[PDB]
Amino acid sequence: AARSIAATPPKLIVAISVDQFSADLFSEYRQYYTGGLKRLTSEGAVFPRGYQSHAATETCPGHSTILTGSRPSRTGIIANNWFDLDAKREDKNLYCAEDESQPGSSSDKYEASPLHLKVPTLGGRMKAANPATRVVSVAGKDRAAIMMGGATADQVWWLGGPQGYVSYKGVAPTPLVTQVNQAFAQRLAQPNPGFELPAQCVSKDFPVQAGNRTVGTGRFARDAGDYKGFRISPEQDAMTLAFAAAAIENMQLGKQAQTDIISIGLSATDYVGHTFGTEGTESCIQVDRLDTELGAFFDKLDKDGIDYVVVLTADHGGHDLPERHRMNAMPMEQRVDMALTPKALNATIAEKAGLPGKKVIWSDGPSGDIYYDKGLTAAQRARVETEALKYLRAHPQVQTVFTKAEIAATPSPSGPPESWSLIQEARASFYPSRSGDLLLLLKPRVMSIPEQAVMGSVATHGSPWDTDRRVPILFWRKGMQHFEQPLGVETVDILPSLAALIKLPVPKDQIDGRCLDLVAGKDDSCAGQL
Ligand SMILES: [Ca+2]
Ligand SMILES: [Zn+2]
Ligand SMILES: [Zn+2]
Repeated sequence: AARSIAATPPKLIVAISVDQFSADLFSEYRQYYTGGLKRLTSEGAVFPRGYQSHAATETCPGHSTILTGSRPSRTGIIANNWFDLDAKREDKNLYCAEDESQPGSSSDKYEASPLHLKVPTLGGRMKAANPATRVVSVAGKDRAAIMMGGATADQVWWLGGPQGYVSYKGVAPTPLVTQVNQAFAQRLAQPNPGFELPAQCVSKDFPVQAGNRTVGTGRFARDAGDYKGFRISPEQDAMTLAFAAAAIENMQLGKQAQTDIISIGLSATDYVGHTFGTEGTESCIQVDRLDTELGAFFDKLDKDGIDYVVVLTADHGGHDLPERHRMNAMPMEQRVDMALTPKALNATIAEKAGLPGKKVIWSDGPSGDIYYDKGLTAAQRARVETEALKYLRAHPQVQTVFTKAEIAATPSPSGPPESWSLIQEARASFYPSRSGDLLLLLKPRVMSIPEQAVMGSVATHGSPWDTDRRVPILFWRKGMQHFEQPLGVETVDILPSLAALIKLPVPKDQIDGRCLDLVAGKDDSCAGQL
């Protein structure tokens, strides 16, 4: 039966982040969905040009926007890792989702924590308005689960390894979690024969060499006990969705008086895209499995009779590896110069600044935030800035370099995210106590993974360009009226759009997003405070 998505408050909010599910990838395969993604695109409110609008198009900044209504400039989550050169501990690199105050910690051996997140999540705001609210977050990555759930979440679980799903220190598995992990262990202990190709994947079945690796033809065959293989496959998304459905039923989410919320971070698409690039059989199979498993998941919830509303989006977009782009009509695609990577860049800048052999800058990839060493004198700091700017601006693969002061002086951006300037994008993931002294941006179609004889990941996101910012945002509730809205919107718009449905006020001055009307035609779901 036809029924407005705003007719009454939904009893359950289901928020799904598909890691690296770019609008490019989503759109390419849109015509082949038959399951859960067909349900959302054919019946839902469809924003195919959503934006993780900031420059720092990584997993942690992206997840911090989805259920906070807040850009990274406000969440404080400006990268997966940032330096705190004043940190007490020896490792000045901080992980986005750790508590570095813990003794004996490092960015390699950390204690998971939402402490770095400066704002509440939607579940936190629902819980402040009504303590009976349950707030649940499950993902294949701790940072996804943590940043979507927020500090007051009831249950936060993520895939921790071959042991299965785990939570914060001190949190023992419930009977449900042990059952889930027993099921997980049994699946892992069985070989997976892999997947024959869906029709749409047959055309993608050709090998591409990158350094010592060959990609393009994988079908997720894997040995028993091969956890790496399990992690980089549709298998972990199936597990995470099963875990979510069981949690929903076991906790009776959506079946009480108040509205509950569960966030789900489906990580496989990202591992797959990193390891193989995005246009081969591996991503193609993964996206088709995603559609199927989402369909099974929505069918279970429907069978349970739950009145739920869904939002599905991504934490960032993605970009294919250069070697395949060059085969497919993009011959200018290329990998970043090894000279721009951290060790080589620091050695170059230190030398030009008259300080050869010294540590003068800190960085953790060939783009993004660069920090001056705190042990520089003011004069030395000034030479280092001058030489860094001079050298990077003259490099043929560099688009531009912003100083901290230039970004700071930029007003928080407004207006259509699809036509922002680069510095507006930078401003949207600028947070003074955590951001670098310089922000390095590479030219379009330069992949920030240099060519090497021995390589790992062949492709990544993290650039300020459209492939990496643009993501779908899909909303759905049984019986609603579908519409398509192709103009740009931001993932920070998601929180106020859901809050309106449950009549939760959200002070406009505490968030960056705006309410999106999810009611096609005359009536307006946002009518009210938002
Ligand atoms: Ca309307
Ligand atoms: Zn991600
Ligand atoms: Zn990634």
